[PDB]
Amino acid sequence: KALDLKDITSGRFRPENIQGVIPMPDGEHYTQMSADGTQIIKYSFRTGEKVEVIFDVNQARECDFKNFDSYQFSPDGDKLLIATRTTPIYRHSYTAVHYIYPLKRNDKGVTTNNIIERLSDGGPQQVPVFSPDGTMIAFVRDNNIFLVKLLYGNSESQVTEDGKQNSVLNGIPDWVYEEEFGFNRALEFSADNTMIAFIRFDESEVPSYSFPMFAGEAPQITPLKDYPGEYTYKYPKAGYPNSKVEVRTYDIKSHVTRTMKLPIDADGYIPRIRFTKDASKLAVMTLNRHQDRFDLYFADPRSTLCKLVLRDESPYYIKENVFDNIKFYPETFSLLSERDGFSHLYWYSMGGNLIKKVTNGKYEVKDFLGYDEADGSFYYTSNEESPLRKAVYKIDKKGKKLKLSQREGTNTPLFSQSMKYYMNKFSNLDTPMLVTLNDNTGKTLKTLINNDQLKQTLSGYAIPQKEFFTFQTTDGVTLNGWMMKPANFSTSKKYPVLMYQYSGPGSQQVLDTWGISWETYMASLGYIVVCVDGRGTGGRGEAFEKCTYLKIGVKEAKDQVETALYLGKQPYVDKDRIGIWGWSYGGYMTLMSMSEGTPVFKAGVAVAAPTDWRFYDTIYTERFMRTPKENAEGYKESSAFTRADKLHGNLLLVHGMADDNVHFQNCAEYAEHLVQLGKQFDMQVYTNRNHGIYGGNTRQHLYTRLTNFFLNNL
Amino acid sequence: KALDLKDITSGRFRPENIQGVIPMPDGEHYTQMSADGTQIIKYSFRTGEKVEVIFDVNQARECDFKNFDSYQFSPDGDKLLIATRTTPIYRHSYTAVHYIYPLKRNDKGVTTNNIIERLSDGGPQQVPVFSPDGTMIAFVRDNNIFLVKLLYGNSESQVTEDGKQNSVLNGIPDWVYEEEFGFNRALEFSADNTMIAFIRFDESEVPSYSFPMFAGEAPQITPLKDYPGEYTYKYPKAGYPNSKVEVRTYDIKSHVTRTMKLPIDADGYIPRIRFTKDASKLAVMTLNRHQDRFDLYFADPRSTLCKLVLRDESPYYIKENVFDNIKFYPETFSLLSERDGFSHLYWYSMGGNLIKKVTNGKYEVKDFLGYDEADGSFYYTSNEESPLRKAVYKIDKKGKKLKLSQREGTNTPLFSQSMKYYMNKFSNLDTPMLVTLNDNTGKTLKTLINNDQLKQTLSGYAIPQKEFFTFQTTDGVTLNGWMMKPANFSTSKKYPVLMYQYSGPGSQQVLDTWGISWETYMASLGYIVVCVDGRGTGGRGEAFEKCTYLKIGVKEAKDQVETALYLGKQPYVDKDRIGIWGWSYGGYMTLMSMSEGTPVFKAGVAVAAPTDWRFYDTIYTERFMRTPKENAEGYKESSAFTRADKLHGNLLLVHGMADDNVHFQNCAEYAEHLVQLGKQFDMQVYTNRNHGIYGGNTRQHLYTRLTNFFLNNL
Ligand SMILES: COc1cc2c(cc1OC)[C@@H](Cc1ccc(Oc3cc(C[C@@H]4c5cc(OC)c(OC)cc5CCN4C)ccc3OC)cc1)N(C)CC2
Ligand SMILES: COc1cc2c(cc1OC)[C@@H](Cc1ccc(Oc3cc(C[C@@H]4c5cc(OC)c(OC)cc5CCN4C)ccc3OC)cc1)N(C)CC2
Repeated sequence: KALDLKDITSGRFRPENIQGVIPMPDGEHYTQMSADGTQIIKYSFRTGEKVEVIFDVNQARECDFKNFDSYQFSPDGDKLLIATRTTPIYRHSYTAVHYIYPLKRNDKGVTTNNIIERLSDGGPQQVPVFSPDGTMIAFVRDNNIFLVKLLYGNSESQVTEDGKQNSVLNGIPDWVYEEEFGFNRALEFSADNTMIAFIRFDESEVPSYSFPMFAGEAPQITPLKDYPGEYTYKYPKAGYPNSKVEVRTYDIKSHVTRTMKLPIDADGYIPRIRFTKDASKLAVMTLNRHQDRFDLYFADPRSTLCKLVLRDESPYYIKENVFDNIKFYPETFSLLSERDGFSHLYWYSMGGNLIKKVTNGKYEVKDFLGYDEADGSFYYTSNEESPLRKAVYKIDKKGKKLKLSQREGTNTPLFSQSMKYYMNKFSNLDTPMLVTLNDNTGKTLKTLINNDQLKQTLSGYAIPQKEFFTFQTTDGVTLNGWMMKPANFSTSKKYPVLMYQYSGPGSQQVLDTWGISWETYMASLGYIVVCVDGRGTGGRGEAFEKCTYLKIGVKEAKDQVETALYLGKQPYVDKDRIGIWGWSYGGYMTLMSMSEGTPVFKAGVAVAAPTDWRFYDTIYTERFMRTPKENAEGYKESSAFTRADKLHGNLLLVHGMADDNVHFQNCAEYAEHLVQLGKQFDMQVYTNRNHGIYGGNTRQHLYTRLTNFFLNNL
Repeated sequence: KALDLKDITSGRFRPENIQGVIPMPDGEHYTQMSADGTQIIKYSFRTGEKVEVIFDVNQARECDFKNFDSYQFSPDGDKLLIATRTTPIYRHSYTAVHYIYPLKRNDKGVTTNNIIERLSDGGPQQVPVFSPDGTMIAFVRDNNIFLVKLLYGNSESQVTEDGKQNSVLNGIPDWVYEEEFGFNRALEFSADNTMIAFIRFDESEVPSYSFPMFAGEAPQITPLKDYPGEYTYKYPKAGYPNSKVEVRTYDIKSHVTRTMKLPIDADGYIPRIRFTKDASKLAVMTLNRHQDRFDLYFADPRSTLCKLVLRDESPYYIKENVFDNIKFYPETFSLLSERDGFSHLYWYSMGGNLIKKVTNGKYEVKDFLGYDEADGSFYYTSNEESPLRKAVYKIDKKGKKLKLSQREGTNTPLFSQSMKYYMNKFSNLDTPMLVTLNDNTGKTLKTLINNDQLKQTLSGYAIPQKEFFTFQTTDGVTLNGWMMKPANFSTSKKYPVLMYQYSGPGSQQVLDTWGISWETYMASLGYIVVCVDGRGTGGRGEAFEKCTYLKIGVKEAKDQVETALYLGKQPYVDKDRIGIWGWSYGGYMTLMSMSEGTPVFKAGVAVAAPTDWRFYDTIYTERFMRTPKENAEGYKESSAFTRADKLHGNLLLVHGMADDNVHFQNCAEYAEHLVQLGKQFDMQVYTNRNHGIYGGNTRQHLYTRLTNFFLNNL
């Protein structure tokens, strides 16, 4: 009956789901890895049937490993690139040891008895990518680009020789690009398999940041058992210099390198490079440093000449979302733009002239899934039904629209190569996970996972239920939230409240989807738990989110206080016992709200909080606030330091000391400012821990601390 | 009527005392620094009379400063060396700008209108030392020795060339020597003013250690306002290499440098050098790495030859207190030795023959004050009366012993240049501070200070009273301690208990001397506060102190546990409500006691605490434990890590992150192990703070947190 935190932090209630699902190039099958990690099995999109195991560790020849982590197909589906020994660097980048496995069928009718081959004789590799004809793979190692010709007995050549750690990176983004522009690779083949193009990052003039490493446990870093070590990398703080970037091309046949004559600002960005279906046109997406002039260029890989193709200006800032929704077809490309105050899908010609605006209306397109070149149709995801919901929609050449999703809540799709079939994951507040196959009309072909077992297990526990709600601020805005009530609820009783939030620009934590979390536990202990996404939050247009431009956190704090006051109006809430917490931007938000000047909170917890935006990185910070030189007062009014003396309530700072995102510096400096103000607070710092704050019993330790802190300060 | 914590932390109740009393060469007078530090004034030992003002900032000529911090008289009495702009480095080293003030009476007959002179036209100087005749001064700057000839224009010469930071130190100890042998100088003139001797420390192959520095506040480290920086220094953890040391002599007339041919162990120590009354005998004191063999060598500054004069072997270790109690007379020198199980005074010929053991008994001689060569009288200090007490004693040429100290308590003496008079600073639990002037025989000639108006101020508040007691552990050992009860105590009521302790090898906290501390405030808040010195502590002989050898902490934790059980038996104590606290070893002893096994402590605070001796430095740690390799089992049995699973009570860890003595690494690693064990606990980390944890509001902040933790955990 009773909910145990250990089961939660353990992931005991984690819904079953298929992992490692990769669409085959055929358009009719998908593959998934086995639970063991010993096999890649090919299943069918139309029926869900298993077809055969295409790869097996205990069946290959020359296969030394016995587990692999991930894999991709060659464009035509006869080779596999299988990744082993995957080792994280940052959130998106990793090294791995890759093997090429051919899928030819042998004299017994199977594909599983073939000879594995190594991608490279040297050390582990990064971001390997097939050429369009499947005959070549480029990867990056030690900040240099290497090319393997598979038609030449995997002949390896070195395409770049300038890379150095903390100086020059070839093909892979630096730290801040990788995190805030969302990518791990800037390395492309041309349509005709004759050129390679890549971004080159001179980061040598970027500041260096370092933090201590100890031995710690889980993992224990044994060489540091007596004397500590450190981590050193380039990380540009707000207003400081970013990497100098250039786009270069390598003529495979002639071994020649060229530098595209790209007329961008000295301090500009080059978030992506993507080769088009034109082998003589390479798309280069550029931003100005204000990040509000998206300039898409087409560059000629030989002439080095670049022609401006499109510009999307915003009165605020372009968002990273947009770049990867730009898919290139033989005659056209796609684009996601908020130019009309909402995220919508524009269809453009390869000459730069608009063709069609495919969507419109007061709602947000979230993803562009693809364009079916057979029936003229567009497939995308959207929140048209509710901001809290996501569904899958089709629009045909004639402009008729059809909602493919069959249930209401959150729908996440994965289409086949041909776009004939797709695999849907559905969830909502009551449905943990419904995985199905579906056709292009959305008709259900088969239910793959339905999670009977989890529900039955849950049916024996007293789980508090979330219900959405809405309320109106004092100046007239309607905000969405959810409330979880303890299981013997009674509006004659008076309850404490824990508010959770994130509140970061463009984010949403109030969604019609399913989770049991630490907040579920708190409610099972007798706490009303609320969450309200306020101003600056996503899903409701550019206006709702970008009201915070140049002065962030202020309006978010005012709406968190608004939520506290609305709840204090309810007869069943005890206004002297509201607490607030959050993580990342949310920890910042706990700070801002608790020191907003209106003394409505009794306790709060700030986990890995930025405290003054001059400590955080260029791309994210500047997108919203500009440089400190240009926006001094905004920095002043957006800083937790400025309003610290008005802090009211008891605080718990929680930070990991090996946080390479929000630096521990934030916590150190803010804590010292609170010590000089004379404010009493509490601390919990975790050794060798990152932004995630995980490792062994770390998370159970952490959530037990939060539970104790709020039980004691109420 | 109510004691305030701000008055404790701001030193409102500090007893009045005298500064800078330096006996003059006359044998009849002393000099002291004026209250405001603008005047150096002469006084008579016999009458207490102000005789004249030697120096006055307001009267001196061409004097740019308005304040000074210290002064050193010339051996002849001709000149004064004034120290201004005193800037600490570590705990005993510092740089200051020094001035030579001539002391010649004018036409008016006064010595207060002469032109002050700079010692060096260059930069700040360290440990400046006079030559016996007073015509020369040696000092250190930038790790190099400099000589100034006063007879010849105050001319400066450079004795040494190879000083490099973090590599070669000349005349000054490296970090660990300064801290654990307790000295700041290794730089001396021969008796005939012809030679300089010094220790040359080569610390190049000593491990570097480093920790982050932020901007902080009070002081704010301004260049670190965006990017942190670091502090780096040499620091060998236990069993790592120490400095390569060697003695050197510089010929003042011929500029020749020689190195003494000294048969010391490759891993041995030279804790001190000292010139004797014979100009051709330099005494070098040497230890082995086990610090259990003390070897006194006499060395020829010109032949480089070295003759072993003395060998003192201890079964445990030699204590530091011997080194500075070796005083050289024309035919004899002094020595303190624990050979007899107690610290006693031995009188040796300058040929190495023992002449006599001057003291005997079951008591310890703490300091050797001197020898009156006129009447063959010895003067020293001792706890003969009680381990809690300290008194001045005389022993004449026939062996008659006479306690000089009139009152019982703690008596601290300062003698005249002739041993014919001495100033006495007396205190005990009921007496804040008596400063008197006394004679050879011990009579009180005058009472300079009685600290009456402090007794006045205090009467107005309810100050809890300390009182001593003893108790017997379950194995017959009797322990000394004090108990402080709240000014409204009733045997009818049950009270909660706060135990303070330090417990480090050789130390005493239960002493008959006066203080108002944080513990006094807790007592005024309703706590019975107890301090108990347990096994391992000083005052009672080598057997009782050094029973902990090779396995530290275990028996000290046992006796704190016994203290808790004994208090729990008392009819007026709530045994479910007892707490423990400490700083340094004291914090380590908080740790060890709270995880001893017998779960008696409800709460506890550990400030700046060590947690595994493999983290701590070479000299201190190896003195009691030897190296981690030789004593692995002892290191494992003494680790706070090894017993961490048995930790009981709520614990607060408090550390300064810039702690250069107990590295914050101790805190990080111990906290991590407690996380992986699932032990909840609290943290308070102080930014940019060292072992003493101070600056701006810091202390007022720290002690408030400690108050609340104990109020909240009872
Ligand atoms: C919803 O809040 C967040 C939203 C957003 C962000 C971070 C957030 O909060 C850290 C960041 C992106 C970002 C995401 C994760 C990040 O570092 C980690 C954080 C956690 C904490 C783990 C978690 C994990 C996530 O996925 C990896 C996540 O995705 C948005 C959110 C959260 C939060 C809760 N949970 C406690 C675990 C592992 C991590 O790296 C291995 C560092 C940065 N951008 C601003 C995008 C929107
Ligand atoms: C009984 O305790 C101690 C004894 C002993 C030690 C340290 C102790 O306790 C930190 C160390 C010597 C030592 C002394 C001080 C040190 O760092 C500082 C600590 C404090 C804290 C200030 C304090 C100050 C002292 O003198 C300076 C002191 O001497 C007995 C004890 C204490 C206590 C706390 N009080 C709150 C203030 C300033 C400091 O450096 C400028 C670092 C090391 N050696 C092993 C000798 C015996």
